[PDB]
Amino acid sequence: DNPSLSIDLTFHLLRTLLELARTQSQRERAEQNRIIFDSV
Repeated sequence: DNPSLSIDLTFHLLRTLLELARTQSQRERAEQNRIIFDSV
């Protein structure tokens, strides 16, 4: 079957690209909240 050698790294690295963005967003939404709150 497919060893997914190139997929593992890609699927792993691509995961980080979104995982990091999602996590960042997670705080972003809260940060932007205070950022905007203190600058409405």
